Amino acid sequence: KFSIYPPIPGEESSLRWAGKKFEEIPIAHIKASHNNTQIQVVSASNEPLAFASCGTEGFRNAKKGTGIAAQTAGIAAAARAKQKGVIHIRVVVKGLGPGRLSAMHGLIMGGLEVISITDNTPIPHNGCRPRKARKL
Amino acid sequence: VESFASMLRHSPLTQMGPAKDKLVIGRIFHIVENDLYIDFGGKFHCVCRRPEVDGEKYQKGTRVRLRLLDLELTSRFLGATTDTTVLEANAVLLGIQ
Amino acid sequence: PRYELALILKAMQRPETAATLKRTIEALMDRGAIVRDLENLGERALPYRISAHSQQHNRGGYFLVDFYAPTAAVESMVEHLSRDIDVIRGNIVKHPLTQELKECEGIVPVPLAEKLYSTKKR
Amino acid sequence: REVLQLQEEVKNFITRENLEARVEAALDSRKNYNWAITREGLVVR
Amino acid sequence: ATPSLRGRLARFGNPRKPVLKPNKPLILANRVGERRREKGEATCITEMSVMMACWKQNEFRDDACRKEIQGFLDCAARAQEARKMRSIQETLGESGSLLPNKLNKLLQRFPNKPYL
Amino acid sequence: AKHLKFIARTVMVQEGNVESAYRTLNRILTMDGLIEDIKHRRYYEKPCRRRQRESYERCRRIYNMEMARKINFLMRKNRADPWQG
Amino acid sequence: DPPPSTLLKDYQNVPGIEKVDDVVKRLLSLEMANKKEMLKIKQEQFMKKIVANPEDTRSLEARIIALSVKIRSYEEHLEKHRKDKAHKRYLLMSIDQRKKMLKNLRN
Amino acid sequence: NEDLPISMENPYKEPLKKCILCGKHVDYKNVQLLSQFVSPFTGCIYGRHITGLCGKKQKEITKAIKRAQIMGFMPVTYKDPAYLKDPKVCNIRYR
Amino acid sequence: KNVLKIRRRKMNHHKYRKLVKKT
RNA sequence: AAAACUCCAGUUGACACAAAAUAGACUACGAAAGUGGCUUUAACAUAUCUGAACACACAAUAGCUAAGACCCAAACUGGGAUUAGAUACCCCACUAUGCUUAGCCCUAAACCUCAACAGUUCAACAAAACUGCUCGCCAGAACACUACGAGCCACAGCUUAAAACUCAAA
Ligand SMILES: [Mg+2]
Ligand SMILES: [Mg+2]
Ligand SMILES: [Mg+2]
Ligand SMILES: [Mg+2]
Ligand SMILES: [Mg+2]
Ligand SMILES: [Mg+2]
Ligand SMILES: [Mg+2]
Ligand SMILES: [Mg+2]
Ligand SMILES: [Mg+2]
Ligand SMILES: [Zn+2]
Repeated sequence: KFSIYPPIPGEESSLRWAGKKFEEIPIAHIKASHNNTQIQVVSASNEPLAFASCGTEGFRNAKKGTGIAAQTAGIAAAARAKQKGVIHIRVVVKGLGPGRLSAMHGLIMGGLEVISITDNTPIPHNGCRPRKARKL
Repeated sequence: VESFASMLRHSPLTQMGPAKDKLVIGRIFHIVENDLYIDFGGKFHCVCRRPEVDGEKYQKGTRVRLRLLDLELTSRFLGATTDTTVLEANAVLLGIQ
Repeated sequence: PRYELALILKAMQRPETAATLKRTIEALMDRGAIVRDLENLGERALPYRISAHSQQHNRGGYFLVDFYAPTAAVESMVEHLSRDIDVIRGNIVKHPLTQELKECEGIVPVPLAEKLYSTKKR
Repeated sequence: REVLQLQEEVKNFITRENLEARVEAALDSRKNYNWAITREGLVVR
Repeated sequence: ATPSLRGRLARFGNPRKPVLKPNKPLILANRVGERRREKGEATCITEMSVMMACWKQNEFRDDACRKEIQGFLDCAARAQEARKMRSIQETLGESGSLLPNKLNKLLQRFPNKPYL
Repeated sequence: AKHLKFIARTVMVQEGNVESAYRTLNRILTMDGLIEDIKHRRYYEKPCRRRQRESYERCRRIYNMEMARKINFLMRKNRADPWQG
Repeated sequence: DPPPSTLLKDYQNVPGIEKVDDVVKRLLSLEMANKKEMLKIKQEQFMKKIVANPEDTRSLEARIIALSVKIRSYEEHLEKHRKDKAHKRYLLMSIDQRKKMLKNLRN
Repeated sequence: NEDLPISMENPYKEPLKKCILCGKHVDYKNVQLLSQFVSPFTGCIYGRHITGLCGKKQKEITKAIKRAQIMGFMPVTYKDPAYLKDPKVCNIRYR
Repeated sequence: KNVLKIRRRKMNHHKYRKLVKKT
């Protein structure tokens, strides 16, 4: 019976959260990388609610790109979100990285409720020419 | 005197035709702890698994009716100059006698 | 030969849509076209956002027309449709049924190739 | 025999006179090309 | 299911160019690749994270860290016993997948031949 | 970008099963063949060695499929030796 | 250089071209269709002008006129696209084969 | 003599398999049919082994998909959420 | 196979390029 | 790890002469090099085979000439790390250039190193052995993708291509 796909602004959506429709839910955006991860929270109408990162938490060159720092940033952002009055959240993840999976669990431990996860990672259809292959 | 061509033309297999999805009666000659080998017709014996239902009623000389897919399980693989065999035939049963 | 123009207009009312359509078919006749038929696919919100000459559009009106014309008229009408402002997009294409489908006998089973490597001990 | 089909269709072909009615009839009418198919090959709309 | 290989290789009778250029000769062998490890063990990350959290909260106070510290110890213990259990599982035989040595035994019982 | 948001490559969580959601997302991405593409677009792949890698992958798939056919065709035979002598 | 209004090759034996509408006559005029029908009409014209037995494609003269029409097609294509080296090579080879078969016919 | 075999065709020959639409027609406007053959989450179209049709039809439908995408009848990233509630033909395993 | 001969050719070509650069 | 940027970074809205995922597990076209976004046009030789290194026409990338184009990448260069040293592999920035025009150059492992045509069923390795006709090429290693000569819009180039001395090998 459960629908894995998300609802549509066009009717009908038979599931709400906190008595609210899907669209107006706040959206979290996280950008993963081999070196570091950046997290941010925004309202449905693009109002920037919360923002944090491993660098702001105080992680150094090698350690920014880890899962522990990502989940700590998640904890911090969840604390700020609940302080501002935010419970539910629609997740958005962008790119690969170590802390990709870790930031979500950090948010959960913080105490937010993730509803859906969208991987809006960059995909070029042969648009640009990337960097040359480095020899490790 | 009888001609081998006539015996072939009147043989059971020339009238049998393809073995795919065709009922046939058979009996067993050897049996193991978990499986039984039915001799039904033609060249090879077909292996089968004892069903938990009616499993006790499986002894030598039992006439079981069953379908089948082919008479010899073979297959030609990538570097197989000639098809390899399994010396069996797949046959599934749905009744006895 | 046959030519189908698949066209998508911006969302507006029947009078101005009809004015646009009559002007467009007048341009067709000027280029020397012969219209076979007009088909309205209906009004729909186009799938992805686009950018018109001067603005953006989140809805559109899908029309199609089938006609006959020489070749030069094709690109002349293309540039006409590019110069036109209220038209979101328009594309000329050939007709599919004009190209008779090759008679099909079904899928043939492809036997596995052999004799690629010669026999030896290896 | 092939000439006969597109011969009578000339009257079906619009012109400067039939436009002012065919345009309205077409824009008032609706048409759909979409159609799906099942495992066997039966069409369903 | 397998894709055909009619004229993908460079054979004298094939007029067109080759599709494939396999470095090694394309033949089904009677030996199967033995399995291999997947990654290096890691665990208790969230446990030590909440432990350091309560550490920096209470200035290294054990009676207050009790919960986090006990959870971390229990998670590490469970990780060790799970390692032992899955090790004995691999030794006795993985269920659902067939083992390489017995597969090779079967293949040498029913071997391929490139030659006659 | 121009396309609508929160439709493609999404997963709806049920009972807060975030691990299952993310695992299913990775699974669908791999079955569609994406993450390999991302890690190939990370650093540039020359056309020559791209073609080489791709031909090798095709041959590997062929070999694996044939060996899997043999395995699935002969695993039925792996049973207790009925004829000792 | 046949006229544009000349109907297609196929629609000539039919006696309905007289009573049929002028719009249909225009539709069937080769100017609507591609240059293939124009060169077909040209080939028929040359066959009727020179050849004693028309609709005989196996003939050396028929092959020669076909290749000549193809040569004119390639020449027009090249004067419109000075850069098409494929069509350039095709034109050169066509004229070479034409000279070859002209020598053979002369023999 | 009469009982001997004879040169003869194979009557047991089963009719050659025909794909879902080996004979039918397709155009770039049947967005429903063209989105039936595509992954809903990624929007990328499945291959032959997943689809189960002949190469001619696969090529035709993929070209039609590209045409629809570029002109505006179809999107490229997300399958249309109005046409997924249709019969599922292409085999999969993730569900 | 071995490529010693083409390495010889490589070195000769390199030295010739250097020689023309000097002269 | 350092250097570098904070006129930095993230969401959101608008934007290209740039390169054209998935399909493609498909094996198609082109003489070959090459060609896999979409649309239109023109069009894809020879119904005996061979065949010019006395000619003609193409000919990847790179490079040169004069206008333009600036997302990205990047020779060279500069800086930061490593190193005994690093004129390199690692990191950052930028340029020729890769792109569009009108020309030039005519080289590749241009190899599938397996010539075209009509056919048949054993040195080793490789991609089994062969028949009939034809063109081109080869005759110890190295000097030699060399010098001299000749031709080329080429001027540190390209094509053809030896000779003297050395060795019993290659
Ligand atoms: Mg190799
Ligand atoms: Mg591909
Ligand atoms: Mg250049
Ligand atoms: Mg530049
Ligand atoms: Mg090549
Ligand atoms: Mg060669
Ligand atoms: Mg030759
Ligand atoms: Mg050279
Ligand atoms: Mg020289
Ligand atoms: Zn079919």
